[PDB]
Amino acid sequence: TFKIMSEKLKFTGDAMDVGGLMIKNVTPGTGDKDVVTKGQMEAFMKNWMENKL
Amino acid sequence: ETNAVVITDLNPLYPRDRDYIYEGAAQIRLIKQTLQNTFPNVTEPVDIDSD
Repeated sequence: TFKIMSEKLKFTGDAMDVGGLMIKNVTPGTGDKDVVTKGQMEAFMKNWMENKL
Repeated sequence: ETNAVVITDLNPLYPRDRDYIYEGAAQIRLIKQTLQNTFPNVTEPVDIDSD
């Protein structure tokens, strides 16, 4: 962990990682691929295209 | 001068002034082993990025 960040040497705006942070567990904050699934549930099941639409 | 300290606990206010200081070499070993135990991985630790 320490050695890899040494070659970075540019972390000034906090993390600024070159990856995509492909891991997270829960919360409406950092968004995983479930945001798209969450969006279509809100759009179809309960907000826009409700039952009998 | 104590001996078994590996938690970066080196007492500097208990030496002596007229009796044996035949531990300064041993102090160096004690200092070195404390540093090695705390960080047993040192090749180029420029990774501080002080800002």
